[PDB]
Amino acid sequence: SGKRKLITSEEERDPAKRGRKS
Amino acid sequence: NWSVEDIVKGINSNNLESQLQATQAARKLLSREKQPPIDNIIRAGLIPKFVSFLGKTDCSPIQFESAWALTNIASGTSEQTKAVVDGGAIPAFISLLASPHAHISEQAVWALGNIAGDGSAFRDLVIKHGAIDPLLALLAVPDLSTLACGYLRNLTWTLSNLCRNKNPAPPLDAVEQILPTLVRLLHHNDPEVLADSCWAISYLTDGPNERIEMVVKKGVVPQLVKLLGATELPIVTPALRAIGNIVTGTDEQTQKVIDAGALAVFPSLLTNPKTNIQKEATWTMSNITAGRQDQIQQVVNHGLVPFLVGVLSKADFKTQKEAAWAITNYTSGGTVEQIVYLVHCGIIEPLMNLLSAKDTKIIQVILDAISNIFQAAEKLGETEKLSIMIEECGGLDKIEALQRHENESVYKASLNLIEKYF
Repeated sequence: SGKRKLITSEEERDPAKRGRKS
Repeated sequence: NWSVEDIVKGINSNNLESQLQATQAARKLLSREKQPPIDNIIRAGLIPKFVSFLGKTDCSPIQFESAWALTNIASGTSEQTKAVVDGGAIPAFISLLASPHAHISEQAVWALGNIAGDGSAFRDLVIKHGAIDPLLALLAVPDLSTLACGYLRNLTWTLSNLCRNKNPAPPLDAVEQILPTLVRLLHHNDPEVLADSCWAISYLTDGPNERIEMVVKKGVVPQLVKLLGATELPIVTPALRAIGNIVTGTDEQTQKVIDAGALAVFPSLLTNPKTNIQKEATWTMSNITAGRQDQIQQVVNHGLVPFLVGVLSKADFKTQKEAAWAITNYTSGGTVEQIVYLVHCGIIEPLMNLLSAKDTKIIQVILDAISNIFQAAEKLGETEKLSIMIEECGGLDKIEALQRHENESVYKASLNLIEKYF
């Protein structure tokens, strides 16, 4: 009952998308 | 680069070679670093034309150029990704996964990764259009080392986006279908493949304990523990996140992490120069000390209680909050002998110092730990010795002052402590 699952916010997460630059 | 109006003129010419030159020009404009004009390209109505070019099997250059142009539109905001999906791109990209040209199949992998990366709805829509079977087919080789590095990295990243996001989490059957390939990627020797495979496993283990179970039964925990010791921070970070997610589950799932030797890495993790590693390592420790008494005993045996005293004493404040939770869980579940040991290691002074924090939650956590330690001292008849310890390192003044504190639970618990033991 003491387990605490992950909490994240938007600013800490890094983008899921990637553009191709070259 | 060309202007958008000239690109439009070329794409609308109905001359395939003029269209190819214009599409290449659009690709180059969309590839520039500073503010590529995605919205201007969308507003010109070019997405349907680019999607139609994905089908031109006889002109593989325009398939590639359009795939790259659409990849970069779909790498933008959700509205920009939606424009690509609304143009019909999902089935067209899945069809290109079968291309005999590796650079075109790679670009289709990349575009689908951006679409699925937008969120759960487009992730699940890519899955419904049947992307998983042809994606996994690209990796159906006896030794991943025969594939080109950049190709393998893009496939791993796209698969990690099919594992990503919640509300809802990915369909269970899709996870089951992906996991054997993901476990192969988790054993590959390329640092970027390892990092993104570790991130994928971390997403799959962030959720209900049944989701943790599906991953742990594939036998990945030893490999995650190996990666926890890597020198590359981009690998350690997701390996630690995945291990941390796993120990939020059942006591048996937590035991797999301990059995694989994870605790031996924590002297290093709990003193790592990267704040976020210390933070998530202390969070991980706090869920292990929420475990069984025999699991707390392994924390003790590995020498990690001094390291917890250390992070409680000095660390970034977010790490100190995780340390306070680790102590409250330890003292809630531990034996009297384990709690005596915690005090002998020096927990009282740094615990009392944190009562000065202007953070209501950590105060409540610390007051809970203090109450738990007093309950151990009652069974030994040594509550007086503990009261003295708390007063000599300045704790009585802080608890006494927390009686006049605003929050309900704070002044209640602090009144109780003084009335009973001071």
